[PDB]
Amino acid sequence: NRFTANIKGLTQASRNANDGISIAQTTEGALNEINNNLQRVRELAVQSANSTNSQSDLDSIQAEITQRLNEIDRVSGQTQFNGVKVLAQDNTLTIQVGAND
Amino acid sequence: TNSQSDLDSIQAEITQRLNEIDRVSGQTQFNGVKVLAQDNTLTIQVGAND
Amino acid sequence: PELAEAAAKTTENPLQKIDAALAQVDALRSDLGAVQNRFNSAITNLGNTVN
Amino acid sequence: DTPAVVSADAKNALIAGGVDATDANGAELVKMSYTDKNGKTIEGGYALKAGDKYYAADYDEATGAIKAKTTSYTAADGTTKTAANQLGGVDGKTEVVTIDGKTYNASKAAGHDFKAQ
Repeated sequence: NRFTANIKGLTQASRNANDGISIAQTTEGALNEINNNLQRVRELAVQSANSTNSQSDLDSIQAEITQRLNEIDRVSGQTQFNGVKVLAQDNTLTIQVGAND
Repeated sequence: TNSQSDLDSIQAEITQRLNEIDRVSGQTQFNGVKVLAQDNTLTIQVGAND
Repeated sequence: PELAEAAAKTTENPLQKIDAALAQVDALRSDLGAVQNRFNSAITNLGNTVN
Repeated sequence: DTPAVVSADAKNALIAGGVDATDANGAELVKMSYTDKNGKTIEGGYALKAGDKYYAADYDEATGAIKAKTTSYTAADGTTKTAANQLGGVDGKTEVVTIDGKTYNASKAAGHDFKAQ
């Protein structure tokens, strides 16, 4: 009987762990998108620095930068695996990876 | 230097160009939706969430 | 009830007026074109979330 | 040759929306024109100069109607408490909606529920 319980727990534990990997991948996609948006912002800042760019240029570059930052606020504010907002708030997700408590 | 008979033709061109940017924004549509005629927000449901 | 009203008098500055129109138009175009980047990144997000 | 008379609309909307009533009564309509460092001056919309703040008020050519723009955001668990428009920011051509002494953007705080978050 003890072995059957362990086997059931291990398999099920194994079945839940795959889910943890899936959640990590989902977070990574969002994170990758955020990083892509950030790379553009840095390049725009470098372009913006020159004495030469006019203030009518800096208005458009700021419009792009605020749209990119609204987008990395949105894609982290509302993204979810099974109704769980991964990036909106900070907390610990505990994985039961074993039959043991 | 430009005469007033010149300015009549330049004004005729300018009013025709402005009638044209009034027309091409007044009647243009994607699926029966006048995009530039009026100001409003188009909301995109980009997610299963509300 | 709206038609362009014949000009009362010759425009004092023919440039200032058209630079303002180009700024409104150029600005609008720039604003519009960032939303395509937002939608593209949302599509590449939803692809990996569906997978 | 006569300065446009601010309507009850401008004084009242401005008063409820921002600053104080005494200052609001004082403000009169002026046309804004921003100047860069270089030298070319950019013309902006109308405003209501209440005190020394600038209010994003709109003047109609016909009659004398001075319309005051509000953002209408629920604040501090009170429904529909609207604010005026502040021509501040870094550029100074933008409008700042002061809420609880803090200054948010008008579009960023357009229909936002401070009560929630």
